[PDB]
Amino acid sequence: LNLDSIIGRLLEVQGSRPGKNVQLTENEIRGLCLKSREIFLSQPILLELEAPLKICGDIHGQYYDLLRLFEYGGFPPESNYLFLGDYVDRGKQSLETICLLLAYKIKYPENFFLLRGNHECASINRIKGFYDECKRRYNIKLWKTFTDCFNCLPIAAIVDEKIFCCHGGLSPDLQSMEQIRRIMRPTDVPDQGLLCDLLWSDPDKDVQGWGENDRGVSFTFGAEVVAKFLHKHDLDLICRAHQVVEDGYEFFAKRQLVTLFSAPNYCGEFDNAGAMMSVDETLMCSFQILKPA
Ligand SMILES: [Mn+2]
Ligand SMILES: [Mn+2]
Repeated sequence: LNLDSIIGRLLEVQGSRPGKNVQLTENEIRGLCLKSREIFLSQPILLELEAPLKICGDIHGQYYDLLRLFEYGGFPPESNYLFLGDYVDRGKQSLETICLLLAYKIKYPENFFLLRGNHECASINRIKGFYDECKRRYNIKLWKTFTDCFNCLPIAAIVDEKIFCCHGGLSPDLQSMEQIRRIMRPTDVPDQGLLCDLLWSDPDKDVQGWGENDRGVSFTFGAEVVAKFLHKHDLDLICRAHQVVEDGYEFFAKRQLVTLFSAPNYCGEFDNAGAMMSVDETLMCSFQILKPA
């Protein structure tokens, strides 16, 4: 697997008209999936990470915005990175997006990290775009290969014992971090339970305790649920993604939770910015922001 050739071709379109494809070979992408899958399984499902690092929310196949994020934040390994999931679907270039991310994971496995979003799940990305991209530009066997890889992604991360990170949010079934560590891989995303909630739940300002989620999956949780979680586990901040927010980032529960969304102008019918959170050595948070067009 010629990793540097793959990364070079993926980065070659920097400065091109947004939309220009990078078409790797089928064997190259299969190798990216197989090798990254091995690395994901070799690392904990609950990552224990160190600052400084940069944290990114949803990308949803907006490959040229991913390139802008790296241009702003420093291409790996000049900065350490944690991504919070939802790499595919909706956008036009899920394939270039996920291939660059997997290539950086293989090249910099201790300095580059990917969590699982609810779209890294076959039943979701069958309908929402990624299956169609694979069928058109490669074949469905490659889509299954991607699925096998997604099923091994880690689910959450803790930065310096203080910042808890996942795609969705908290769970009424999450009482101990050991519950996350005991989750076995590979796995699909179940329709209920701890793993589902970590990828699907949402914070809600108008909810007390746990409420019903409008997505039809998982729950909503209020500010008191966040405060109790931080106190019980001696944490300072929940960092999650999953929801479009106008500024690219949005604090919640007196800045005890932050939502990150890194795909600007989402789907075309969203005038949102995309944001990336910079976490310095003392865990102080700042933002780099792709303003809407
Ligand atoms: Mn999303
Ligand atoms: Mn999501």
